[PDB]
Amino acid sequence: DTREHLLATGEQLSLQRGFTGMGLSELLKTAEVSFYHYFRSKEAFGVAMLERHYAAYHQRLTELLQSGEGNYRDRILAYYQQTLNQFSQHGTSAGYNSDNVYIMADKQKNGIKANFKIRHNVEDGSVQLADHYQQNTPIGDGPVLLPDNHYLSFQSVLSKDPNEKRDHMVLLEFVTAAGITLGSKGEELFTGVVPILVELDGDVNGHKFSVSGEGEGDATYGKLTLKLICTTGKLPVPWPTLVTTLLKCFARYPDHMKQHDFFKSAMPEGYVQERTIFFKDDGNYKTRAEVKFEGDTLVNRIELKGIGFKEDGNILGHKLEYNGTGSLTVKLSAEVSDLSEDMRSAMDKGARGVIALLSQALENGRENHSLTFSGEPLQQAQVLYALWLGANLQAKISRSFEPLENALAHVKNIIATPAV
Repeated sequence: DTREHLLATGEQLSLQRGFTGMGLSELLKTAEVSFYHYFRSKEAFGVAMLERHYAAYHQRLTELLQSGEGNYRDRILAYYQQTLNQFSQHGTSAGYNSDNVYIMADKQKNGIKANFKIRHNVEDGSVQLADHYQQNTPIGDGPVLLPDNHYLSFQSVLSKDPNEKRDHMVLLEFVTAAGITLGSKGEELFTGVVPILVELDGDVNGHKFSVSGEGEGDATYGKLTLKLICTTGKLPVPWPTLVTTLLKCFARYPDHMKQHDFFKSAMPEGYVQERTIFFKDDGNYKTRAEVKFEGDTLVNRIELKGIGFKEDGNILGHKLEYNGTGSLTVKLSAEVSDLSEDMRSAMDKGARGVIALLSQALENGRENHSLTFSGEPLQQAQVLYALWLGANLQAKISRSFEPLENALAHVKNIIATPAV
């Protein structure tokens, strides 16, 4: 559909450029399409793009708050929870959901396999797809837990050390297993905070490079903190393309799922993690990593080979955004100022449809004893919206999980489970 394609394109463009900065020629270029054929003006296009965006988000909020997992309180917490991820985002869902990687047993190999799509943002507004095909196999001979089908929820943010001169990446991940409704000796090595060492030897199209990182992971909270330095000069590829290559052992497996943690069970001997990553319309990475304990440190030692890249493509030409975009509602909330009145009204109605959804959830949860809170639904809905808006925004400025963690902790406190 031509009209949908333009609106979809213009949303991504605004997600990155903003609306007032999105030019019409740049929109038809990236969309490969004219224009007044389908829209009266850029202003009318913007109203339509806004109404389309909020219609999809109201529907996403509706099925979460009225039909999601758990009770009304759990759904309200998830309304915050699904916004922590700032990596691999696109389209109507960008800034609204974590990235779920489906884990599956590979009994033939006594390990696990996965396949998933990573989406990088090209600075021109198009999206670089990266198809991951992954196999993991124990290094040791000891028995390993072979899991039933589940997934790992990945939430990541990339930042920079302001004192670091070298080409480098700061990477923070929150990773949680889920998908099963109702351990091992290796599990015991992860009860506390564990030093990490990462080493990558890379060769992409003949450009060699070495990446060396150090950090710590906290599996009880599914937390991973790394700072990775390119030790041979400029990284000849965009840092976002190495994120998945540069520790699923640090995932938080909830109590009822401990029998399905293959990654901790293979420890301390460890496991081999192999991938092919197919970059659409470009080349591919093949990676081989040993993840294992060396003394008290968890080591991820990696070799990487890339063949078939375009020297002027998105990867070798460094055309990839380093940061996530976040959501459009926050990106454009930021933009009211120069907007037309018809589009000022469009955000107003979009933000109010969200608040109304939060209010119904608070009211319904009261009535069915999912939750108690001091205040009334509509006013409390507005406080929750504002907190959600400020926290996401401040999570983007600081490139950190802290604001949403603190905000979510606040929400658990004020939207309480009723006394027994």
